Amino acid sequence: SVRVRGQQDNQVVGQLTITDFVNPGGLEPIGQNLYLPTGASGDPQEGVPGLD
Amino acid sequence: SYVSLSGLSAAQLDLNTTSNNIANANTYGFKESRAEFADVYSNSLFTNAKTTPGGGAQASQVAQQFHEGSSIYTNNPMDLRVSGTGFFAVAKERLTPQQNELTRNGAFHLNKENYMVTANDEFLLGYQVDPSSGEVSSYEPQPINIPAEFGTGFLTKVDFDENGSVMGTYSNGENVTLGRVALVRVPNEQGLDKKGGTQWDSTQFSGDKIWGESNKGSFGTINNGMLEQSNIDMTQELVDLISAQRNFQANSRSLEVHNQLQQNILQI
Amino acid sequence: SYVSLSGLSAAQLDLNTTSNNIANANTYGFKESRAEFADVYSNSLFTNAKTTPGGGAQASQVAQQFHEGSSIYTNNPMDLRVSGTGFFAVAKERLTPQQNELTRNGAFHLNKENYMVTANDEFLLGYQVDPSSGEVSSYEPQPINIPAEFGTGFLTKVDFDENGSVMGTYSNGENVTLGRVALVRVPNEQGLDKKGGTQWDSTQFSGDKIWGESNKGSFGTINNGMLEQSNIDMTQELVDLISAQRNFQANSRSLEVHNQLQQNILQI
Amino acid sequence: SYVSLSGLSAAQLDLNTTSNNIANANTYGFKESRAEFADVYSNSLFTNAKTTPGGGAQASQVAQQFHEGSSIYTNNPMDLRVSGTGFFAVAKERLTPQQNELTRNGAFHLNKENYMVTANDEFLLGYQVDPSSGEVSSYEPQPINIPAEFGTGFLTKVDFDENGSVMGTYSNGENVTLGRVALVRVPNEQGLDKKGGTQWDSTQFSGDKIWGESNKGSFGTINNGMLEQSNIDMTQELVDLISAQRNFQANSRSLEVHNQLQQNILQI
Amino acid sequence: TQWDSTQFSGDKIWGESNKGSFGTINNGMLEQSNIDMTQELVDLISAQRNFQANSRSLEVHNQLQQNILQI
Amino acid sequence: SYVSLSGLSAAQLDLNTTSNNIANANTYGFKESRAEFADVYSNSLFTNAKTTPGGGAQASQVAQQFHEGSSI
Repeated sequence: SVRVRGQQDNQVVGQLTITDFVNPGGLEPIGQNLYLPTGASGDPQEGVPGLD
Repeated sequence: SYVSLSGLSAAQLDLNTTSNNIANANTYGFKESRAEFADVYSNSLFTNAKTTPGGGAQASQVAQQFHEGSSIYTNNPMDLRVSGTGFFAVAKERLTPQQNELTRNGAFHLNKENYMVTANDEFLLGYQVDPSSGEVSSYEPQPINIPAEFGTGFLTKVDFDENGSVMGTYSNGENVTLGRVALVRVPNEQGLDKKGGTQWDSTQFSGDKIWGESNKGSFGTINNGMLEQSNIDMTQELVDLISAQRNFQANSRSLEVHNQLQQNILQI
Repeated sequence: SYVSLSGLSAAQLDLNTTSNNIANANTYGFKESRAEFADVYSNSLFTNAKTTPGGGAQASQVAQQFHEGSSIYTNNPMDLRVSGTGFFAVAKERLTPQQNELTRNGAFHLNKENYMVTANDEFLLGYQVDPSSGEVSSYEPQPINIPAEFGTGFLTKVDFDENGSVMGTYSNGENVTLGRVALVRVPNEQGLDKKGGTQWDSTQFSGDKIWGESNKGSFGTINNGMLEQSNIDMTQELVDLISAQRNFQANSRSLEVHNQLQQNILQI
Repeated sequence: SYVSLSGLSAAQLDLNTTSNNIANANTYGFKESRAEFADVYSNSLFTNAKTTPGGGAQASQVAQQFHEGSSIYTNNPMDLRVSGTGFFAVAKERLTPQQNELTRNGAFHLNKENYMVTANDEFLLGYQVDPSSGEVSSYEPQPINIPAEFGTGFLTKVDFDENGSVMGTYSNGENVTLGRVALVRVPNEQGLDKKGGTQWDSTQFSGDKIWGESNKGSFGTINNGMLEQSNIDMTQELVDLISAQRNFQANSRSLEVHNQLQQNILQI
Repeated sequence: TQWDSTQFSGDKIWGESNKGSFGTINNGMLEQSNIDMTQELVDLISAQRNFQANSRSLEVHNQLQQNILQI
Repeated sequence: SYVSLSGLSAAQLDLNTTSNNIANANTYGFKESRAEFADVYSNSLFTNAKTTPGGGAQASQVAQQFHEGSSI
């Protein structure tokens, strides 16, 4: 959310979604602090953070 | 040994970034820098993928953290500060105001021509407003001139309101608005490339300069009689100096072990 | 280690500027100084624009803050003070008054020639007015002379009005206007170069000298029986003295941490 | 070291919160702030849920305790104080009274147009009531104007009753009600975002502004000739200075032991 | 102790004494300062204990940087 | 340390204004002065104001209280 000058309430600009893996150790690191899902990692499951 | 040397380089870069911050603890308008690192992972078609030791620690980018610095009070009407988001426009040559740079410190004064210039004899840019009109008429930035005589009457006091307008009262008791300081903002401040003298220039990654007035739109307010010190914290930098020294020693110990392995084989 | 050494130089420069102000806490007409610093971010064609940390801190301008100093009362008609904007004109040689320097202290007296001189036996410059005329006849500055006998009549008392005119009453009760003290102003006081004994000279960055009368136009008034002390604040200088010490100690800590890094590798 | 660093960050914030409270010991209408901290702890699926330390201390929120401050008597009818709950409505621009901000200090006066404005030349908002009518007719807030000539009659004295109405008596002996100061309230004063100069604005967490008169409903009264000092206690803040320093030193001692323990293994 | 008109003070309003909003003029009387001696002396006390506290805050921050500077 | 120095400067300005009032206890026509101070709250796009303290205290304006003085 962001605040616009001269206006109350927070104008929502977007929604961040995080992904979970059953086995995070199976991810293939490709450098730059990034991972790619492999067979051992499992199917990525998405959702809103803080829930599910 | 190349994994350890990358670790030594990353820590040494962290020390230099912290040392640069500590060195500028008194420079006005300074914005601190933070060293960011990334991982290295190189694999081939013919390289085993299950066992993937890292390649070390790569330097990602030295940031330019742009949080607001604290204000020091000087009681000088020519010392200015931006309270909020926005930069001053400063041109090296008076004739061409397009070749301008962004700055955050406001140690200004008047030259022999009574132009509002910085410490580096560089001209501050502002909007041209008519003495009788209100808001900006022509939006093209021009150097701000405070005439000694307007009428006639001689310049006596100069003050800046929250709108950035420089107003001069003269001996004839005639208050005339001489213009308002132009405020510049970019969508990506961290994308600006750093010149000398705590000044920045617009880049491809920093978006386009947004010309605007103070206390308008997304711009902050302009305060005279104030200056912005460095936005660094001495406590944070000293502790960060400690952590990178511990990190440097650990990586050099790893380099020492790797050498003693090769010495051990060399004696078979 | 060069970034840390730049911080030590900047921190010690702030000490010298502050120590100079504290030493001059009693000199008349002293204007305090403020050390201003800038960043050093130099680059080349073959250097990464992403992973270079800064070059340290660079000294910009050791300014000379020209806010009005507080006034002391001595009840001495030969002691003068400029209340407002303006400097006194003082020439080392009586014959040549063009070779003159600007001063702010009015500790004046009469030499054996009855010329109003400074403490350094340097002559005060003023405008020549006819005894019967009004304003300045010839604007060329000439040394101020108070004759012992005018008529005859012997000098009894000397007083200065707000217009700067020196009036000397004699035994025969003849009030004669013997001249008026010249006041000098420059568009850029910050550009004045500093000579010895709280005296300045005009430069190219300070503009040209503006000769005018006191309490005329932008010039301030002249008060006799008063002197200006230093425009420093002891509480502010003592606080800045503390802040400069931690800015030095932290930089030396940063310098210390980098010699321990080199020592660590030197023992592999 | 990160749990130790969390303690240093938490304690230093407590130092800054107390330092800001002490700095505003004389500012009118100031509301003190308190630092609130929380625990850090996260456990992974692959981490032992029993034998694992915590994560340090994380700052929860810096509160804005809104208890009533003490009152100082100035015997100035233009100085106003709200005794109880309520805020003055202050608009930056006269033309638009919708862009308004809340305040607690009541240092008001008249500008050249005889509008009741604050020290920042910002217009106080009040209700428009007819001279012969009683309660507020139109609830929309407008800047309060005190005409110099009403009839005609010239402005002689201005006083405020317990209802906040501004009453002006004139030379012709005509007592006219010029309006009443508008009072603003929010259900959650804690959610107000803090602007500069002891002024607040409505946010999403503070609800919507509730407009009303003084001494009506839940609103407090308006007293002229009084102001509100800071709501801080010198004894409490000075004691908190000691406790936050003792808390900081213990965390730095905790940080020193860990550095010492990584040096111990480094020399095996 | 003299004032001059400014932009924030409006324009000078010329009028006679005891006319309109203007006050009367009394001869044989002079106006002293509008200060209260007891009020200023008490304000002197309050300002000194508000400068001591702020100096105490300045000391504790300094002491805390010295604490880190010896690790 | 700048927040503490803001308090020192604010407290020192009040002392100077009070000293000016006391010095002019006998000057004719003098009108007393009162020092007014305000708060400091500077926040940018990148700072998380949820837990960030103030900037100290700042001067609003040294006033010129114009109440009628006693007559001699």
